[PDB]
Amino acid sequence: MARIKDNNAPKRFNKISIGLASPESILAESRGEVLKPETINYRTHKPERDGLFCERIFGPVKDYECACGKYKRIRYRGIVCDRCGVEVTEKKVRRDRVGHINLVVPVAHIWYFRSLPNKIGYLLGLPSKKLDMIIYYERYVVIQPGIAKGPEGEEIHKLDFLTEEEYLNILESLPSENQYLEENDPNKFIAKMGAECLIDLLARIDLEQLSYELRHKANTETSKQRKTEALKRLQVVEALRESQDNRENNPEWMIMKVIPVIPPELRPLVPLDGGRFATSDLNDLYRRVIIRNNRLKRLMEIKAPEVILRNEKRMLQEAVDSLFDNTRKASAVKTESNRPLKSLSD
Amino acid sequence: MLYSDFELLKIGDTSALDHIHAKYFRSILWIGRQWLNDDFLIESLVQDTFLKLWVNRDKLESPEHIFYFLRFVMKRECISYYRKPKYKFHKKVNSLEDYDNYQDYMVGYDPVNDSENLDEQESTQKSFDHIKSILPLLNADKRHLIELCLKYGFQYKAISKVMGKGIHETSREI
Amino acid sequence: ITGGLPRVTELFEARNPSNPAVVTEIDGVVSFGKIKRGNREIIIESKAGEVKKYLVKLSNQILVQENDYVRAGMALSDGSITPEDILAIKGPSAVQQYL
Amino acid sequence: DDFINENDEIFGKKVVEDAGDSERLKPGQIVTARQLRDENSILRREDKTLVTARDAVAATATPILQGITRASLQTKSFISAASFQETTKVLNEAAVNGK
Amino acid sequence: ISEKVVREDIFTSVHIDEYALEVRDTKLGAEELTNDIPNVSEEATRDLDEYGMIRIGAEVKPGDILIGKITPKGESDPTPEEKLLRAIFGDKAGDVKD
Amino acid sequence: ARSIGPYSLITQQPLGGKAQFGGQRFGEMEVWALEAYGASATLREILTVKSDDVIGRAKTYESIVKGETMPEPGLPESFNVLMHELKGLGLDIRLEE
Ligand SMILES: [Zn+2]
Repeated sequence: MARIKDNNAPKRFNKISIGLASPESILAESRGEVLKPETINYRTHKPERDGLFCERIFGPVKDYECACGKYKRIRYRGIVCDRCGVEVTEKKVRRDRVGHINLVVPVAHIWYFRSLPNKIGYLLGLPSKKLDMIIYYERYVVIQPGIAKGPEGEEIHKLDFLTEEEYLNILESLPSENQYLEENDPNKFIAKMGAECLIDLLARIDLEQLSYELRHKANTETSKQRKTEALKRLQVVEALRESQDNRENNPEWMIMKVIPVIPPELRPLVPLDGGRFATSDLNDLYRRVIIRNNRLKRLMEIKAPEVILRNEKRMLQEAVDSLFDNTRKASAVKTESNRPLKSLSD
Repeated sequence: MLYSDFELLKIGDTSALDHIHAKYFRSILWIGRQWLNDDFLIESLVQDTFLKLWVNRDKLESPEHIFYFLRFVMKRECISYYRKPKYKFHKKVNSLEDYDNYQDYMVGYDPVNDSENLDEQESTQKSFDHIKSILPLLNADKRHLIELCLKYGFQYKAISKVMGKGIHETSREI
Repeated sequence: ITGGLPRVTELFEARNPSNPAVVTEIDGVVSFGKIKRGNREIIIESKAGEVKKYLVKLSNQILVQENDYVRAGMALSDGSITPEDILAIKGPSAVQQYL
Repeated sequence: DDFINENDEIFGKKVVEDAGDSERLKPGQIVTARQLRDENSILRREDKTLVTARDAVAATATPILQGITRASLQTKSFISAASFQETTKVLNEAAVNGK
Repeated sequence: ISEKVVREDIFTSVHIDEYALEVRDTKLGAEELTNDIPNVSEEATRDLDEYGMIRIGAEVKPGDILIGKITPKGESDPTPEEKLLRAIFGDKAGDVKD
Repeated sequence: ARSIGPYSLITQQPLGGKAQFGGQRFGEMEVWALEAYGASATLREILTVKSDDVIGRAKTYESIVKGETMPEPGLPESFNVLMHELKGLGLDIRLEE
């Protein structure tokens, strides 16, 4: 017979708006959380529970049939199940339903610190090399000097880069009561490494005050290069300010706490002749991200040393970078035949 | 007093692990690359080797022993992946990027198959509706037998206790 | 024949030629200054006193001489009259027509 | 066109240097002549310090010849620019600026 | 060119094509090669032998079956309704897909 | 020759190749020629109802068979694939009226 005449006509639109995506929006649009790095079970070749192809999150595979095959045919639309929780609807919903991964540690988005100009480092004011040192877990950066002094008593300034030895030494000289102080205490000494420091710094930022300060610095500088740098940072600051008028667009959303997962029909997994399978690289990249996140969560569960956590967090950042922009990496992820994987930006 | 890294590990000081890591990381990476070809899995196994050295730090006796431990453990981890069905299955899967312009001539479907499947579903539904319409014409006991058998499902035992007839009688009536 | 497509691409992309000839922008007397890092300095003092300094590679031939008076739009050295120099000197309609 | 529109918008307006005792105007704020006159009259009626303002300064610019590639990459539509070249850069700027 | 070329077989060639079918052991069951394949008229399986393989000398018109095959279809959990429907009507929809 | 046939499961567009019973490619230069001629309608049919408007192509086949008016085209599926990739890159793309 003829196709069912879907009366849901597409909603006409005249504009497209783009902006940074908040974690709240990613969670609100998502149907679930991908918890396993599996795609299909190797013994049954069926989508795995809570995996990248999960029928609980992304939709049924068969038309008007659930996973356990108890509810069938059009009579049972909208009934998910009592047993396998898989909605009885059209399989085409596997092209529109998305998922997410809740990262245990925030990971910076590669774009906003690799596609020049360096957006995060222009907002914070740090040069790109130091920002990379922050991101790849090599130095601590102080967000609030507090009452902490230097090793010889020198005043500690905001945005100071301290190694592990320096951080431990400074934490030693701190009073015992200061470590337990609330984050709103002006005297608390806060130093962070990785993407959490960037989150805190970009949250504490004030765009209007920063723009006025940069205009003042450009108007009262005797160096042409310093003026050029000031105006270049002013460009990005004013771009963010203009973005904040149309929608809500915050700098902290450049550091991602949730990783969205695209519908499985756009990252297929097909069976070929000879009994082999062929998968999209996006499945592999999501697998790497999930594996790193799960390993980091387990390591924190057992109170691992502070070098294993650092290595795992840096590896997780690298995995997310490979997922988004593989070519921009210094050492792009490659197959055994030395062919770089294809990411979302590729 | 500048103790050697062996006694730092024995004491329970975490910076010791930083020392052994910074010293033997590349050697263990080479050891892993000798046995496997996946850098991701090799890095995972290196992290596991160092963490398990830290966990078994109460079993070392010599400064060189530490190194030996690392190497030993890391090797066996690689070896275990020769047996894991998950790893074999995931390494038996190619990448669609290996076929140039795979989106043009591969991963295809025909809507005729979907329409035929829906038509078959409609045929089955019509047959079941015919059966449901026939049901009221039957004797009341045999109608309730079928109705129960369609909402619990050919459960001769639980139906027999529900009814009063035995397993044999209930099966015969069904 | 094939030396035409790269030229069209260079012109359409507003690319400077491989030999950008320095062109004087004001009318005045030309003088030769001190040589700086292998590049001769040409100092042009205008009728009203405006002083403009240009750098010309010594390897490139110098068309103008010392104690000479030149008008705007004249090349001080051998090369191709670059489109942006034409824009700066003769105007936007002139550069459009030249292009 | 944007340059002309901005110059026309700022034409006839004034930038406040000192807000005085006015609770509605702030230093660095651009307001129209009528609004400034009304605020000054209101302050005078209240025997408060008058607001001092200076004439807005129009920006100065020169015509520039751009290559076809750069002109295509600098279009006002980010969909058009992202489908030609440097997709990551265009999408980054579009997201940061909320185009 | 003249029609004599076609008349005298001057520029006539022979081109051979090879079509290969794999029947493997899948989880749902071992796929079989047979001339009895569901929902196809008896005319379209006239030239096939016992192993569902076209005879030597047949004319391969477009759309004819060369190597007929049945793959075990996807029986889900046998819901009671399906059990009764098969019990009364029969196994008309035997578990085999073309 | 192809009227309708197999489509892709990713892009929802006709496949490519005689063996795959695919359709011909109307590339960028063909679109440029169509724009130069000024054919909005032909370009629109080529973009939406002949390639990847999943509902639109079925409705158009039915309308040609039944003689009725042509359906109103909808959003192409490749645009939705693009939007999902952009959302997977962490960009909030919003279509507004
Ligand atoms: Zn179910």
